[PDB]
Amino acid sequence: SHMYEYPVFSHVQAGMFSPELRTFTKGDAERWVSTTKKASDSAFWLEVEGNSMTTPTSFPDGMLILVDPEQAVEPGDFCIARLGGDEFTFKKLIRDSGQVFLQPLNPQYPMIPCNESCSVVGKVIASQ
Ligand SMILES: [Ca+2]
Ligand SMILES: [Ca+2]
Ligand SMILES: [Ca+2]
Ligand SMILES: [Ca+2]
Repeated sequence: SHMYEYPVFSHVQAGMFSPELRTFTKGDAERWVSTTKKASDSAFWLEVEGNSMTTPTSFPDGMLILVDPEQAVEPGDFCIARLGGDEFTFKKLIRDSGQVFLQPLNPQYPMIPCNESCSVVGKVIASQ
């Protein structure tokens, strides 16, 4: 068999009170994390730096999530969604009564619609 290793990209809190909102930092990556998971060449890792995805499946501050911008995302999958055109968020894509929403694993965070100022950047396919 064969193993893979993808770049880990940096990102920081967008707004001042928007821990869920994140923005990619400037600069190349200096960290490459391996995995058994094979993905597209645009695949990369992100470091969970908050607790909005921390449940009572869970992604605590310090966990790495592998993002693949080349795989189709559907309700039930976790993904990185882009909002406002610049910032992005890590949520679970779901269907609440037929409506498409981004859901945080931590109930202390609000759910967001994904319609106009919302597009899907990639599927989460693995974690460390
Ligand atoms: Ca490609
Ligand atoms: Ca942190
Ligand atoms: Ca699928
Ligand atoms: Ca894992």
